[PDB]
Order: sequence, then C-alpha cells, then structure tokens
Amino acid sequence: TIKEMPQPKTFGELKNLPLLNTDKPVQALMKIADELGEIFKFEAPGRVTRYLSSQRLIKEACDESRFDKNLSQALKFVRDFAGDGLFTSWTHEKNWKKAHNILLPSFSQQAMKGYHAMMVDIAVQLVQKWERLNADEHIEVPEDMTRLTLDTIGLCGFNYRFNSFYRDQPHPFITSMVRALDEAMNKLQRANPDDPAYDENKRQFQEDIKVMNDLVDKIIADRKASGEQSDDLLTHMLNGKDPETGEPLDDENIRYQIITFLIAGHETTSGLLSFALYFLVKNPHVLQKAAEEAARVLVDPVPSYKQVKQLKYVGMVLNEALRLWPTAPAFSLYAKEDTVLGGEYPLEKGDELMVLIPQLHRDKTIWGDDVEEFRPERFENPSAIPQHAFKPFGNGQRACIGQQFALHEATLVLGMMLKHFDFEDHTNYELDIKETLTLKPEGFVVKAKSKKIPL
Ligand SMILES: CC(C)C1=CC2=CC[C@@H]3[C@](C)(CCC[C@@]3(C)C(=O)N[C@@H](Cc3c[nH]c4ccccc34)C(=O)O)[C@H]2CC1
Repeated sequence: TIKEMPQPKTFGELKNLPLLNTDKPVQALMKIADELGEIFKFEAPGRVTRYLSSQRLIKEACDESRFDKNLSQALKFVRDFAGDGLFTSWTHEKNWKKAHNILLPSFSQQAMKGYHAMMVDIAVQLVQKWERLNADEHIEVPEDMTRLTLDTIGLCGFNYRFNSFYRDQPHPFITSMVRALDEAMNKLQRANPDDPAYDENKRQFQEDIKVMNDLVDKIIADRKASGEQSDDLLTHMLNGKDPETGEPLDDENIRYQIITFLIAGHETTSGLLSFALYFLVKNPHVLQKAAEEAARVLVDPVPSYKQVKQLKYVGMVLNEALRLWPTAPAFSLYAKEDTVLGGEYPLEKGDELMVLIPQLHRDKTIWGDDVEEFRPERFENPSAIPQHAFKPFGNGQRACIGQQFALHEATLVLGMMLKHFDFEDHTNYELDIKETLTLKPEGFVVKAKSKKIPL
C-alpha cells in the first residue's frame, strides 16, 4: 500500500531550505523526526532528500544491491581538499576500490598490535598532562581529547608529531584544516555564494588548501627520498599494490588519504571520548563499574595490546556513547534502481536517502522505553541486536575504515584515564552540543584527582 511521505513546514518558494539555517541542524532534524516519524521528505529549490530514522527502513537502505553511498553536499564541499580519498570518493571511482584494497589490511584488528606502542606514547602524554595540573585547575575535555586523537593519527599514520600537548595555538596545518572544514560546512547554508561579498572566504579557502597540500606533499616527498621503512600508513601506501589492478596509489591520492585520515582522527574521534567522559561523570555507578574494570585489568605501568582487548565494559561504555551521540551523525545513499522502500515508499533510480544515525539509535522498537538512559549493559548480548540497528560507523563496504583504530585508541586512553584519576563534574555541566563537521559537548570541563599510581 503506497503511502504519502510526511514533510516538515515550508517557506513558500524556499520549501524546507530555511529549516537548516541553524547552528544545530542535526538536532533540528532529530526534533522533526520526533514529530513526523521514521521518514520525511525535505525539499529545497532544485533538490529532494528523504531522512530515515527507523531500523525498519534503514535495514533496507543498508542493502548494497539496492543503495550505494551518495556524496552529500557536505562531502562534495570537503572533496575540494580531501579529493578522491576514501571518504569523499564515489564507489565507482577507480581510486576508491584501489585505496580500499590497499589500506584495509593496515586497519584490521590484527594491524592494531603494530600501532599500540605509538598510541601508548600519546596516551601517556595525556595522563602526564593531567598528573601535572595544580590543585585549583580543571580540564577542557574536548580540547585535550582532540590533542590526543590528532597526535595519535599523525604518529601512527605518518610518523609526524603535531606535538599538540606542547601548544596552546593549533599547529599551522590544523589551523588551515579547521578553517577549510568550517568554510565547507558554512557553504551549506550560504545563499548567493558567488556574491563578491564572499571573495575573501574564497581566497582564504585556496590559501588553506595550499597549506595542507604543501605540508602533506613534503612529508610524502621526504619519505620517498629517505627510503625509511617506518611501518606506518605512509610506508604501507608507498609500497602497497592493489591485488585487483596491480597498481599502487599515486602521490596525489596518497596526499588525499593523509588529509582524510587527519580530518577523521581530529574532532570526529575526540568527540567519542568527550561524550563518553560526559556520560560517565553524569552516571557515577557506571563510572565506578568502568573504573573497577580498569583497575582489575591494567595491572602494568603501560597497558599491553591484550589488556586493552580485556577492557570489555569500557568497550560497552564507548558503544553506548556512540549510540546516543554518534560523532559522524548522518550518511547519504542513492537508489541504484527503481525500488520500493518498506513496501510503502516508491523510489526512482538516483533518489537520495539520508540516515539520521542518532534518531535510528533512539528507535524504541529496538532498544526499549529507556532509550535516553546511558546503560552500557544494553551491549552485553550483541547477537540479540537486529540487523542494521546500530550504525555509528556507516554501512557495508563504505563503512568507516578507521573503526578498529578509533575504538582501540579510545579504549586505551579511557582505560588509562579511569585507572589514574577520579573525576568531578565540578560545574554541573549542562550539555551543549556544537555542530561542525562533527558533534562535541562544547565547554565540557571536569576536575581530575590523581589516584597517584605511577606510569
Ligand atoms: C563531511 C561529513 C563528515 C559530513 C556529513 C554530513 C551529512 C549530513 C549533513 C551534515 C550532518 C551537516 C548538516 C547537514 C546535514 C544533516 C545534511 O542533511 N546535509 C545534506 C543536505 C543539505 C543541507 N544543506 C544543503 C545545501 C545544498 C545541498 C544539500 C544540502 C547534504 O549535505 O547534502 C554533514 C556533516 C559533515
């Protein structure tokens, strides 16, 4: 039985476009989904998309025989500097499958043993920073988690030290990367982008792209010249051959992969740690259980690879933070052919869907009535979760290549944080979620009291 799709309020000839004229568009779309339900049409001059929020429909959207990854306008704007790297390439572009085949073994769970020592290097810098704070001082949580995640991907990725724990001002590459990401996201709600009023934006955008290309191209050239085999992603990309084509990646594509990894490993990854610590300080019984596990498992001055794998409750804490506030909160699909979604919604070839991940993760038919409660134990029996209910890393062959890397990093540093410190929500922090490329708890601060356990 073919059904008419709900649609939020319109603004005459602008249709729904002004609803995304807001600094919190994901949260705005979540409130629309609360009102309209599992699917709604969103129209703007010259475009239509459909926002999905239910496991019932998203399980069908996740069928790779019917739907492929679409580049959202967000991704198309980011492609001006991430090029045909893995994140901003179409599945049908030669460089997508070549890079996928070359890089997948470098990102496997087994590959994490090789990155572990470098991850420990940066995690120990974070612990030392907090051990060295004076009594009257607090922690700026997203700021420090971003120092950790950026430095970890730079060191593990390219053997490059951003030295974020030695700085107040971002590294110049990061200044340019953040300003380019801001400009990409600002262009989403910029009417009349060719207005000469935006000439200075365009000049600054080009300058920022040049900064990024110059440093990354120089790192690649320097590595090729030295012949150093540093067993990092860059070594793996210079040496690796796609089994299918038999070709390696070219230097330009390697640059795009590095820029892509640095984007993803910045606030997108540090957001998970920031939300996890937010939920732990707001749920003291959960924090106590996580801290008990950290003390029981992390018996050595430095965590081992196997000990991080042992932090099962810490893993469930991270999955429960990804459930409520997934930090890459949407992805886009297109219909490969004419098809009917959920027996009710006919789609034509090319028709676009958006998956609103935070709303999927609040589907009471999956999670039950308590969907707003932070309860890591809901991940104790993962075989009981229906297909495609939990999608913080996207879908299928276009799922996050960084999933094992991100969860290993996050589990290691959260375990060390819980072993080494007691935490205080000293301001009774009121959650304020800032939306950029990603989501973060803006202004989240805590005090950490050392347990005085040596490293
Ligand atoms: C780069 C990666 C990490 C991101 C992916 C994203 C996907 C969906 C985005 C996003 C969350 C930013 C806010 C807009 C939103 C929700 C979106 O639906 N956007 C649609 C619809 C849209 C909004 N404004 C537009 C202007 C023109 C065309 C389309 C649009 C889109 O981008 O396509 C955004 C965050 C950044």
